[PDB]
Amino acid sequence: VDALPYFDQGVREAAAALVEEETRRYTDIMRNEFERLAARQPIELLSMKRYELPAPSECVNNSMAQLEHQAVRIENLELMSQHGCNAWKVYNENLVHMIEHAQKELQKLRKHIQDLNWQRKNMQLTAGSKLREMESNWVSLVSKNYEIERTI
Amino acid sequence: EELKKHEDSAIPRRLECLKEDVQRQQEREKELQHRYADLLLEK
Amino acid sequence: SLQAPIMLLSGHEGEVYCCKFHPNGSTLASAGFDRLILLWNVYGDCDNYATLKGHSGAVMELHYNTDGSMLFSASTDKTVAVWDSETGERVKRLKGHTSFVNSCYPARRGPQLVCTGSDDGTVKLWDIRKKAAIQTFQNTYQVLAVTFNDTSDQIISGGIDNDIKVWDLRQNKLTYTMRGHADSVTGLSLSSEGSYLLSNAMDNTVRVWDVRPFAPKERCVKIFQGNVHNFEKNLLRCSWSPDGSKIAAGSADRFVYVWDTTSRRILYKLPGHAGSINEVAFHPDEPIIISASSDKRLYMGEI
Amino acid sequence: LICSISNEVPEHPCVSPVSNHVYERRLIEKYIAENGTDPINNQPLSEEQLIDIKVAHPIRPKPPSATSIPAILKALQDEWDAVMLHSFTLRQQLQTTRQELSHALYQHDAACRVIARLTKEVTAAREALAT
Amino acid sequence: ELSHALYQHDAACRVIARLTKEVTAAREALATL
Repeated sequence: VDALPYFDQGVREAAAALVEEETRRYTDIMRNEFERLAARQPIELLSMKRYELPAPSECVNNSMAQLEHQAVRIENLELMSQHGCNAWKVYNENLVHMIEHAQKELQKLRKHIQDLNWQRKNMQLTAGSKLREMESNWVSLVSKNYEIERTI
Repeated sequence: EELKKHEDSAIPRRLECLKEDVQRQQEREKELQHRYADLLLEK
Repeated sequence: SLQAPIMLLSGHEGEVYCCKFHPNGSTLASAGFDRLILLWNVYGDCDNYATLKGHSGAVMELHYNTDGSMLFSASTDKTVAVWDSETGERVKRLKGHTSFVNSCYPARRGPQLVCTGSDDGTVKLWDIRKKAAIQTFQNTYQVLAVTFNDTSDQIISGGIDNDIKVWDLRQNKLTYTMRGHADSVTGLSLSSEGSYLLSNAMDNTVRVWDVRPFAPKERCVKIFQGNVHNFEKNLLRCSWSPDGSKIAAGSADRFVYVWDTTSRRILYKLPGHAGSINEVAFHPDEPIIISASSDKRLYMGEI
Repeated sequence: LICSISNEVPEHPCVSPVSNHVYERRLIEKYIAENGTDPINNQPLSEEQLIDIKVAHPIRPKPPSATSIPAILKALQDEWDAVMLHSFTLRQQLQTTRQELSHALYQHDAACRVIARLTKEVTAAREALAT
Repeated sequence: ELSHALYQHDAACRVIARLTKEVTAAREALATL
């Protein structure tokens, strides 16, 4: 389990082959039905392709539709312009308050994680020394036990 | 957070193993001297 | 750190030649030029309670037993007085030198033994039960510092010939000589393991020597620097930390040097001492340093 | 500023008092009726427990070139295209994460066996030098 | 779970790289002795 990242400063292609060799060894209603069918089939349901084309010389109705629609557009255009005319930028003001809040979080997350990493790093250097102390003492016995036997 | 916890685990146990590994090495050092020390007794 | 930031231990009327920590480390006893030895409880408020008189010289060397129950110190009048830590009574006095006793050590573990060295050039082995010298080793030059190995087989002596000498108790012969100092050796001390002996000298260098059945044969294991001796010619003594990681030695420049045991790096170099420093000692459990000096004051540095 | 369910910019945001997180009212109201608990923290939460919040209101500039015609035909078509091809592509992403999970855990356990095999190897090679 | 595993996997992978080179050092040492 234990593998020191910060301390171990000192093969990937080699170790990959040895790991490779051990792997050689080893809730909605009807809505959901038509939505999943539309995505699976890759086909969007056709809308009213009628209003744009039409033809001069049933059309008494189609004409009276157009007049009302045009009136609504003027009414909507005035309403839309009226909203756009003063609001045109109101949304932008709100969108800038919404954006800056996300990047404040980005910093708060950035600061915690950095601290954690630093902690880990510091922690390592502690033990890597202790392991260095152990190995030096290990090599001392190794030759000490020999030089004791050589003389006997 | 969890990575830090993992590192913590990693530390406690690595050293204690090497610590006990060092204790045994000291014993072989501690005895091998005595046989050398007993060379002077026979003289 | 245990209740110690720095404090201040006073009471002495003369230079404090030696001070050692209680084997327990709870309590302490110091002595010096004042022909008085002071015991101040280390913990609580650091106040002395028992004083041990009975010395017509400078309590030059002061020591403790492994248990620390019996404390023996060496005076300048050629007589060593043995005093138990509890009740403070001169319990076993041994008089065999013709001149000043410069230093003494008590063998730990093995049956009670005491070694002394003096200006008469001799080193003497005492059995506390005999009231007489057991062995005498005539050198020829004045002997300044002496210590036993942990096996109680060897006596290590530093004199004014710049050469540390090792004596065999069975052969009674000069077993070893150590070369490496350019001037008189003033203070020797063994590691708690038996492994290494620490020396101060008038050659300007602190040297560690390793004593082992199998030795490299040129045992200048390490050298440290910073420790200054001058015209005062004070005996200078050095000590090992409880775990052997730190080395402290006093100087005549009022600086408490403490190097790293493994990297030989000056860990500390504390001030607060007016006069030359004669001995530095380590608490046996906590990182507390007792510094004793010729300014008649003690400090309890905490690390 | 956003809702913590759909990824919207809410028109009537409401905050829950067990876990401080802003949801759009319709979407949080639907969750409580499905299963009466907070979606994020899985804590007990009801419709009366919610607290409506107020803000300076959100404004969208309806395009200048707009009408009933593009809004019925072109805009609404693109919205159900963008919903369809995203969730299908998102279902494709979830399927690969589970496959790439299996390649991760197998290669991990493969490495564990190498370490266990080499832990017996190394110390016995060091022991043989001691002997 | 994917992230914590992949990190800890390549972390545990470095245990082997270290272990293998020490095991190797024990062989030539004992062999030559």
